[PDB]
Amino acid sequence: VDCTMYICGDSTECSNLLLQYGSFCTQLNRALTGIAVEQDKNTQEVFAQ
Amino acid sequence: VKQIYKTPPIKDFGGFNFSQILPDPSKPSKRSFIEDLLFNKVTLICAQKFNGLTVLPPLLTDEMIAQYTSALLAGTITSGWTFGAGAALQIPFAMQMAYRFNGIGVTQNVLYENQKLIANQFNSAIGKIQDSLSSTASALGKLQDVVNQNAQALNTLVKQLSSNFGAISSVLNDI
Amino acid sequence: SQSIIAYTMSLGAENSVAYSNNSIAIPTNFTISVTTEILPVSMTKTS
Amino acid sequence: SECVLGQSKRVDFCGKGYHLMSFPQSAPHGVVFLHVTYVPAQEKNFTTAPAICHDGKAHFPREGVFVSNGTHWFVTQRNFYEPQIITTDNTFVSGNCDVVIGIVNNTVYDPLQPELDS
Amino acid sequence: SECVLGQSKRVDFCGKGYHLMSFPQSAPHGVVFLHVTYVPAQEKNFTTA
Ligand SMILES: *[C@@H]1O[C@H](CO)[C@@H](O[C@@H]2O[C@H](CO)[C@@H](O)[C@H](O)[C@H]2NC(C)=O)[C@H](O)[C@H]1NC(C)=O
Ligand SMILES: *[C@@H]1O[C@H](CO)[C@@H](O)[C@H](O)[C@H]1NC(C)=O
Ligand SMILES: *[C@@H]1O[C@H](CO)[C@@H](O)[C@H](O)[C@H]1NC(C)=O
Ligand SMILES: *[C@@H]1O[C@H](CO)[C@@H](O)[C@H](O)[C@H]1NC(C)=O
Repeated sequence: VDCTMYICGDSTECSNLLLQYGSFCTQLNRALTGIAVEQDKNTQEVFAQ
Repeated sequence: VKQIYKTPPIKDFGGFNFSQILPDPSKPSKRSFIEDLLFNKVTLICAQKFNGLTVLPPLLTDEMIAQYTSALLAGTITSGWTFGAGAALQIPFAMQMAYRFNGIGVTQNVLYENQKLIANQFNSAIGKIQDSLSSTASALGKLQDVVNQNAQALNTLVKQLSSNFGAISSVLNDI
Repeated sequence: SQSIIAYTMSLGAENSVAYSNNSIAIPTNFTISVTTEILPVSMTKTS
Repeated sequence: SECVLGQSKRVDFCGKGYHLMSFPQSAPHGVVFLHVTYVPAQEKNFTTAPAICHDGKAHFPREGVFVSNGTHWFVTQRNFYEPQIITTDNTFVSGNCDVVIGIVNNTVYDPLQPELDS
Repeated sequence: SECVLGQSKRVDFCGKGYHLMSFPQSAPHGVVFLHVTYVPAQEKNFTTA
């Protein structure tokens, strides 16, 4: 999920306002990427034995 | 393990070599060569004291954990599985390996037929794992990844304070 | 006068197993021990 | 499923010691297991050898270990001291004793002579 | 509990192959297990009944 897009729909002002909040979007994106990598690793370990 | 076991001063295990896994008395730190390599391999640690963050000390110092591991190793070498299920019972390492071979379905006699071959293979495997750990940097990926994740989480938490959230400045006193 | 004392913990009692290439310890008597193991199953569920 | 409905070979799973059986009991939002475990109590020094040579052929215990009460040699269970006279039934033959290190010459009784004595 | 204090009969639990014993080792916030495993090496055809 693109945090910037979901919170702000192609809006410059909303993006500027969110930039002040901090690194919430980066943290959420990192968590989602880690979840996806964990799913891939689970599939590999369960099947590729 | 309730008790603490130590190997005898003389190491005569029928050709088996455990020097690479037992503690080294010479060095001030009583840790094995593999343990020393693992400790050296791992490298945002001392900077974690600025704004209320504190790192509570580990209850079990690395020396105590090393002592526990050494006791487990000595018990396994001198007695086998007996010390883990009651009173520790001594037994030659050759006979312990024979018991293991019987456990995995292989006949006892084979081990006594070429005990030297098994001892040499075990020593070679120990050396091979030592070399692989020395020459490979991704072996300890799990612990380094966990440490990096914790460090970056702490850094993000600290940096979140910089956000002003619409205020003139993030400093409470100034605003 | 008993009081509070701080000390470095001892990780058990040191033991020196009499190990040699031709020595074994075969037990002669046994015991039956009953040990308790507590395991939560559910929790104080609420809505 | 494991400790109660069967015997678990896992170490320190159904309590400390050699698990024999377990008994479940209820408790408020929890369960209690009374793991029964066999545990060796009394030990004793013994002199053991990997195998026994009788007539140039190595002898290995079929199920047990060789021990000695100072002078005589017997074959006993690993987890209990039940010495038995060495016999062809107790131990199985293999190769020759010139290869193994630690083997000690010993005599093994044969029932054939007393059987033919009549 | 299983690999070190005993011989594990589980498959691919204490290292791939017929497990024999393991040697624990400490590490910063972690443990390392050196699982020893018997593995067949040389095979041959055989006529069996
Ligand atoms: C080791 O055990 C053997 C078998 O019991 C002993 O041999 C016999 O022991 C009985 C004990 O009542 C004696 O009456 C016999 O005279 C023994 N036979 C022989 C040929 O000696 C043996 O004495 C034991 N040795 C030790 C040191 O305990
Ligand atoms: C085991 O190897 C070390 C070097 O790696 C050597 O010093 C030691 O002597 C070996 N063990 C025996 C019993 O010789
Ligand atoms: C074996 O003998 C040694 C010394 O002779 C003794 O310290 C040890 O306790 C004996 N074995 C057992 C299981 O007690
Ligand atoms: C068994 O025989 C087949 C065909 O004869 C051969 O391909 C195979 O390699 C043999 N087994 C082994 C372990 O080589």
